[PDB]
Amino acid sequence: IQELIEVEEEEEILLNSYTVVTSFGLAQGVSWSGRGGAGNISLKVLGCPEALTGSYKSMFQKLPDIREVLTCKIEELGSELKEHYKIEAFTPLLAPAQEPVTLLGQIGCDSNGKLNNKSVILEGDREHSSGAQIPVDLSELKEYSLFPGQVVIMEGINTTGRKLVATKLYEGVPLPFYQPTEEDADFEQSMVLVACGPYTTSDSITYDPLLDLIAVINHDRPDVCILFGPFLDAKHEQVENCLLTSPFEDIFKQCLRTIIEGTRSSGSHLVFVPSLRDVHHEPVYPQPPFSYSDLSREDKKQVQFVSEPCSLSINGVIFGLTSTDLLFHLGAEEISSSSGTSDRFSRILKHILTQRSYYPLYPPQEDMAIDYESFYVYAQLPVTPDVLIIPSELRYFVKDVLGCVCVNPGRLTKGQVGGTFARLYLRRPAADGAERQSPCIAVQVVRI
Amino acid sequence: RCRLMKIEKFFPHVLEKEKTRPEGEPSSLSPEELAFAREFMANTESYLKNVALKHMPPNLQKVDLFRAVPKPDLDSYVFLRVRERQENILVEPDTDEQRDYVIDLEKGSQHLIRYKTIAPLVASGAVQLI
Amino acid sequence: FKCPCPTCGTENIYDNVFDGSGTDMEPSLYRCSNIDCKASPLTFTVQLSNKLIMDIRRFIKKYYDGWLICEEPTCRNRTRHLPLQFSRTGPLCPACMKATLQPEYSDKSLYTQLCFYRYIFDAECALEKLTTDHEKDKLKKQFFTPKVLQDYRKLKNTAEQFLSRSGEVNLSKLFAGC
Amino acid sequence: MEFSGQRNASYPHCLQFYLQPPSENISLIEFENLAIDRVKLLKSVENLGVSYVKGTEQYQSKLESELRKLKFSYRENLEDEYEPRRRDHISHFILRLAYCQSEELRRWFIQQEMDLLRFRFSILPKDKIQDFLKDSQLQFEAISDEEKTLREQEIVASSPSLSGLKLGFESIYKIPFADALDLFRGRKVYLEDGFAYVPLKDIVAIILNEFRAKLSKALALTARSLPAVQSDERLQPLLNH
Repeated sequence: IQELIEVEEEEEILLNSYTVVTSFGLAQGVSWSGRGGAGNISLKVLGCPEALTGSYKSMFQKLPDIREVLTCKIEELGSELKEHYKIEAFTPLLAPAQEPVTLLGQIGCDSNGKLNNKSVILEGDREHSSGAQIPVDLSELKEYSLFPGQVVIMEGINTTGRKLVATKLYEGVPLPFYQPTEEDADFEQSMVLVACGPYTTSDSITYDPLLDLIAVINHDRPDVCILFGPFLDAKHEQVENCLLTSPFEDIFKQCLRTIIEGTRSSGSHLVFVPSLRDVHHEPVYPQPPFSYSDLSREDKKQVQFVSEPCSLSINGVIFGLTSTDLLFHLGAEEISSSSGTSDRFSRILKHILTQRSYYPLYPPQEDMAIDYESFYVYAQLPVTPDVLIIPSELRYFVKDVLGCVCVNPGRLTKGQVGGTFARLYLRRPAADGAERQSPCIAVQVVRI
Repeated sequence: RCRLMKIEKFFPHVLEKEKTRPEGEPSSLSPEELAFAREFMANTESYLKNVALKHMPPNLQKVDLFRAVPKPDLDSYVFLRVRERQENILVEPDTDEQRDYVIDLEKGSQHLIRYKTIAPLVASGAVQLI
Repeated sequence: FKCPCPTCGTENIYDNVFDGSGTDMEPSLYRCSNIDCKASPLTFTVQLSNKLIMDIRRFIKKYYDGWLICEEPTCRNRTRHLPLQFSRTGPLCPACMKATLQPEYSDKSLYTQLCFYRYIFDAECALEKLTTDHEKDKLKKQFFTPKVLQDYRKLKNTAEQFLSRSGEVNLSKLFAGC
Repeated sequence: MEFSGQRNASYPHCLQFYLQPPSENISLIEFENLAIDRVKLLKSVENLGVSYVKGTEQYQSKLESELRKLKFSYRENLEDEYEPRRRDHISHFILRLAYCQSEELRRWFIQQEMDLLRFRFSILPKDKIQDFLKDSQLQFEAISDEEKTLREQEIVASSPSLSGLKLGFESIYKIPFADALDLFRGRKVYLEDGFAYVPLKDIVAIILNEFRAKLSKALALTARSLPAVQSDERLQPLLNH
C-alpha cells in the first residue's frame, strides 16, 4: 500500500511540475503526573560488597559454601547487634545454665513443615556456638515475632544445655539511611510509576494489560517507570504448556520492544527488574539483569536493566527493589504472640528492614531457587532504603515502617483478570531539618 | 589580502553564518568586510540571471547558490607548535571507536595532525600553526 | 526429555539425537511417535525449545531446593535445612546426631543432566560418533541438511545457555592436589 | 619523527619448565584429549626407537611430523605458538597423574621425555641458546674466552673426541669439571685445574638431571597430596592398560 502511495506521489509531482484503591501521604486532590523525565532525573544502582551487574557461576555450590554464608550472616548481624546493645559476650548453645544467659543464633524449624511455636529451634554461630542447634520455648516471653532464617539474640535459661527457655528477645535493628548529595539537592518534585507482572491475563499471550500500562505511562508522563517481572510468566497457561509459536526469549524481546517503542513519546525513564517467573530468564535468585539490544541512543539514555533484587538511587532517594513474593513467603512462616495492633504485613516489613536483606527466610519457599553465595554477595542492603517496592499476589498496600515507605502494588493481573499498579511522588525535605523526613511525600495504588 | 580571498571564495556560507550568529559570540567579519560580501553576493546573482536563467523553461529559472558553492574542508592536515600545556586530546584514526585514543600536548613541542580535532585550541590561542 | 506434539497432542519421548539403530537410524525429531500422525517435530522445534527451557529450569530448581538426606540407614532423615554443626564427614544430622546429611540431587548430577540435555540435541557430535561412513552419509543426505542441523543446533543452544551459566572445570582447583 | 599508538609473557620461548600454575578453566573432553593424545605420543617415541637408531635425521624428520599432526609446541614460531605452548603446559600438568600409578610407568614416560628434550636441544639455533640461557635460571656464566685458542692447541693435543673446530662451533666456555662429571671421572677430555671447557650439551645433561629431580619430587607429591582432587578417576584404568 504505502510504496504505491509514494510512487503515485512522485508521479503526481513530476506530472504537475509541467503544469484509586489505596492512598498514602494525603495523595488525594493533588494532580498526578510527571515531567516526562525531562527534569534533573538521575538513576544509580547500589550494592554491598558489590552490585549484581551480570551473570555468575550458578548450579555449582557445595554445602560448606552454604554453611559459610549462613555463619557469616549470623556473625555479622550478631556483631552489629552486640555493639548496638553493648552486650559483653555470647554463651555457647550447648553450655548448661541455671540462670539466664545471652545467646546468638538463627531461628529455624525442626521439620519440613511450616514454623509453629512448638517447632522452633535456635541455631548458633561458629565463633561461640560451633554451629550447634537448640530447641526453644517462647512462652516465657512477654511478646515475640519470629521466622526461619532470622538472625536473633536471646536471653534465657538452659538447665540441660539442650533446651532453651527464652526470657528476653533482642530486636533486630536497621542500617542508617542514605545521605543524598548536592546533585540530589539540585532537583524538583518528580513522579515514579511502579508495576509488576504478569503483563498478560494468565490464559492469553495478548499483552492487553501491557498496552493499558503503556497508555497510562503516555497519559501521566511519569519521570521514572519501575517494571518488575514476570514479563513472560512461567505460570501462564500457554507458557506452562509450551504452546507458543515463538521462543520465550523472542517473545520477551518483543515485550520489551513493545514497552520501549510504545512509551518513547512519554520521555519517561524505564527500569526493568526480573522475577523467577520470567520463563526465558535465569530461574535462580538473585537473578542478574536482563540482556537486551534494540535500544536507540535515546533509549540507551532512558532505559536501564537491573537485577532481582536491586537497590536503586532515584535522585538520591533509595528504592529497594524485589519482585519476589517474600511477603507471601514470610506470611506463611512468621510466628508471633503480638495480639495487639501490630499488623501482619507491618511485622513482615519490619523483619525485612531489620534483617537488612531482600530474602532473610531460610529454608526458602518452595518456588525460590536461591544461590546462597550470590544472595550473600548481592541480596543484602547497602543502606536502609527510603522506599521499599515489594509486589505480591497478596493484596496491595502502602506503609511507613521504621521510616521507610513500603509499597506493595499487587500484580498487574490476578491470573486471568486485571490487577493493580502504583504511583509515587518524590520531593526532598528542606535542608534546615535536624532529622530525616521521608523524601517520598505521596503514594497511590491504581487498577489497570 | 588573504582574508579577502576567503570571503570571495565562500560567500554564501560566511553570509549565512553571520546572519545566524547568537549574541555575545564574536563575528568572523568586520563591518567593512560584511559590506563587501553583501555587494559581491548581489552582483554575482544578477549576472547569472540576466545572461542565461531568464531564457530557461519556466520550471528551471531558479538556482540555489548555497547548494552550488562548495564548503571549507576542515579535515585538512596541518603542522603546529604549542604555547601552553594541554591534556586528554582525543585522536580518531579511521572512524571506528575501537581505534580511538588520547594524547597530551607538552609545552614547546611540534606535531602534525588533522585541523578538525584542534580547532578550539587555535581559536583560544593555545597553539600556533607553522 | 518429554514434550507434547502441537498437532496431535501425544507426548513424545526423546533420549538421543536419533531414533532406531543400525541401518534403520533416523532423527529423533523427524516424525511424531503417533504412527497415525503426519506431523514432524522439526516443524515444532520452537515449542520443544520452550519445553526444554521449562524442564531444565525444573531440574535447576530441584538442585537449588535444598533437599538433604542422612547417610545412616536406620535414620534416613530428610530435611530442607542445612545444620551448621559440621563434622569430619559433613553436616551432622539432628535426628540421629550420629551421622551426616548429603544432597538428594547434587551439582555433579545437575551437570550430568545438563550435558545429557545438550547431548540429545548435539547433532554434530552424534553424527561424528557414528561408527560407519554409510550411516553418516545416509543421515546427512536423507535428513540432516543445514536447515535440519540448524533446528537441532537451536535446541542444543537452548541447553548450552544453562551450561554456560553453570559452574566448566576450574583448572586452578586441580593444583589443590600435588 | 616519532609516532604514537597479552599471552606473549606466558611463553616467550617454546621451552617451558612448569613453574607457574595456569589459573583458568577447562572442559572435560578438553583435558581428556589433551592428555590422551600425548599418551599416544609417548608410545610413538619408542615405536620410532624400535624403527631405527635414536636421534638420527630419520628420527628428526618423522618426529616433527608427529608434532604438526598432534598440534603441540614446536621449534619456536613467531605467530601464535603460545596456544600450543599453553596446551603443552596444561596437558603436562594433566599427565602427572596417569602413569604415577607405577614407578616403572613413571620411568618409562620420563625416558621418552628425556629423548624428546634431547631432540629439541639438538634442533636449537644460536639465538635460542643465547636468549634461553639468559631468560632462564640456567645462567652458567662464561669466563675469559680469549684463552680458548690456547685450549684449541691444548685440547686438540689432549683429547681423542674433541677437535679445533668443535672449540668454536660447539662454542667453548669455562665451568668446573663437576659440570662435566662423566667426562672427568672417565678422564675422557681436556680439563685442567678443576675446570672444563664446555659446550652446550653438558648443560643439557644438567638440565635433564635437575628436570628429573624436580619431576621426581612432583611425582612424590602426585602420589601423596592428590586425594582431594580425586572426585573422578574413571580414566585411570584405561590409561594404565
